[PDB]
Amino acid sequence: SPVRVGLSVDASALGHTIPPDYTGLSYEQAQMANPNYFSGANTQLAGFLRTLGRQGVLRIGGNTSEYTFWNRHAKPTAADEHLAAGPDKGHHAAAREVITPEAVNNLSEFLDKTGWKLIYGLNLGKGTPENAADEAAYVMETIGADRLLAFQLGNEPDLFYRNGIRPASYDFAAYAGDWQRFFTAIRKRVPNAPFAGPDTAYNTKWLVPFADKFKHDVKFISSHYYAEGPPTDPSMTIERLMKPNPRLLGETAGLKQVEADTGLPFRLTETNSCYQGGKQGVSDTFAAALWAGDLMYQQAAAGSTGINFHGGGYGWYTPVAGTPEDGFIARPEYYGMLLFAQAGAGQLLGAKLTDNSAAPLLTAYALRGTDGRTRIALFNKNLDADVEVAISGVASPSGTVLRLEAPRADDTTDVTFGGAPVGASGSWSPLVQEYVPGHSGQFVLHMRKASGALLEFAKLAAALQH
Repeated sequence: SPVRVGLSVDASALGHTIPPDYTGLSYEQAQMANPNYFSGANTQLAGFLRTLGRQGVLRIGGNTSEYTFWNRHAKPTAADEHLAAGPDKGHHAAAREVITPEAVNNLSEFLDKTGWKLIYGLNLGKGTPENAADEAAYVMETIGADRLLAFQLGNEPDLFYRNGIRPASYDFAAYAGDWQRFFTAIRKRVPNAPFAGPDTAYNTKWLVPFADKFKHDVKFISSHYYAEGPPTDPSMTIERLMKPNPRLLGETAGLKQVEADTGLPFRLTETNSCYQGGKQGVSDTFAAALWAGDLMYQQAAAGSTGINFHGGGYGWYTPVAGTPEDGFIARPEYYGMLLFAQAGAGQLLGAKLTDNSAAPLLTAYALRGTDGRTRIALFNKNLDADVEVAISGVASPSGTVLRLEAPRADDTTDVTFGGAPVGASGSWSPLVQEYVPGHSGQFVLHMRKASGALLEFAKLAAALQH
């Protein structure tokens, strides 16, 4: 028998607005060594991004951003034509890579084909301020002010003290000194250069001090989140992934604090399920779709203005896997992002769950879409409990449900949304879409254990609309 829970939607309780560019992906800067990857000719990957959102943000950074060196005078053949750069595993220094001018030109084409904007890492870890200024100049010229959202000066500088990038004495004050030096050099050469930071791994104590010190220098504040790690740890499981943890609560409190105290927006610029490259049997499973879709909404409800899921290559947690030579595919996590994409932009509404102590990992989010239709995204992250959700406060003659499903929570394949897999180049259309009748604003939705659902409700009295 299902656990019977109540979901009370309150259209009068307006929450945060979900902007059109909320969604996003993050990749290693090392990928810029291969001009064929972010390229106008990479129609497959561009298609996968367009399906994730008409608007969205591509963030380039990560550990390899300290090991990539822009060279305006590179031979064009300094490029690695085959490289599909997977997430850096953070055990040792990454291989040094050159970024060539054509890689930046090709990145511009890719942004034009996808319609996405760019967050671009600069090498504060090991590069010179002069070269950062030159790199920034080329990127601004080539990408353009319209599509360049922000430069970030270093990746996860809160870990420099332990990963060899800086001495063990490095702290916020030292980083602030580094940041000012690079900022000044860049702005001299590029007076309209936009910035975000601190792009920290975890240390929320850096957020408000960064925002306070550099308030007039930045567009938004950024930090990272990984739910689990290290991947070799047997405590890091699918069941754990379905639950909140102190790191998440700290990041959530951190983003709320920086927004309240400074008025600057926050973006989660690098996130995924398990750090140091992800975990086989967790990150590459259907559970990751539930995790990712839920995280997108939870962060938005808290005030986050966007997200960037890290990935690349065939990494265990990558949303899209593949190469320009062999083709690209949607991994299970992609389907959670797809649910969000299909729901679309709009404004969150109050949605409170009750009678849910026996199904505590069920989450639900209500949205008034830009088109005026109510949507509800539900994630039944309870691995062992089916639920029956009594939904109130939605006035609509009827709703349709698209299901996010796999036959087992640990499946690495067999994932469908709306009864269909995603195909080549991000192709997707729903093939199974069940009708839910309502009365007096009330609906009853069953969900099997370890599943998700997107409900879309019809307008009132609109059967004859054009």
